Amino acid sequence: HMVNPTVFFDIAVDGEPLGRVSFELFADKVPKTAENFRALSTGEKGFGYKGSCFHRIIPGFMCQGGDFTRHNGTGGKSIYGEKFEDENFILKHTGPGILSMANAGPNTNGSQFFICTAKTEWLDGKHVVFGKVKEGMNIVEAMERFGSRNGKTSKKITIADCGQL
Ligand SMILES: CC(C)[C@@H]1NC(=O)C(C)(C)/C=C/c2ccc3ccc(nc3c2)[C@@H](C)OC(=O)[C@@H]2CCCN(N2)C(=O)[C@H](C)NC1=O
Repeated sequence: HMVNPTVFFDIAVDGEPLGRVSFELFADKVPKTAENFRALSTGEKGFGYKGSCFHRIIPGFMCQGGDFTRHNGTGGKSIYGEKFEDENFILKHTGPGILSMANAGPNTNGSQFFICTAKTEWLDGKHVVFGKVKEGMNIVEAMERFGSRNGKTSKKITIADCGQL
């Protein structure tokens, strides 16, 4: 029987450790999308999230990260190539803690993702939901205090380490 994978991020604020966020990846519903995020979290293909930052944090909305090639929301790449398709839209943006793919149009998933800090139901059917925060929502809430209305962060919020549990 297959078990959904768990990954973790160790978060830092201007280099100072803050805490750990862990995620369940819904490989039972979106295996291709879950596998991309899993592999980028372990770095096992030779690239991935370690060291990257959350470039946009809007309190009461979401935290966005995963751009390890341009560091500002314009880049990133998947383990399948620069982009891959929307796998399905079975899962919805139901509340805080949902983990979903960022994109720039249909079938443009890369490595960027966001963590909801509110219900974002208007994104249902256009961003692929593929996981949820398991432990550490308190750490996501602490990250949120470094965001702003326009999303610029007041301190640099990084993934100091990440991997699979
Ligand atoms: C994946 C990456 C390559 C894409 N980048 C772009 O398309 C380019 C590079 C053109 C920048 C877009 C951009 C910039 C600032 C900004 C500022 C504020 C907003 N949206 C913003 C969107 C605000 C309304 O919505 C968000 O914050 C949403 C939330 C869900 C994740 N999410 N953001 C995306 O998936 C956006 C839609 N896509 C990208 O970030």
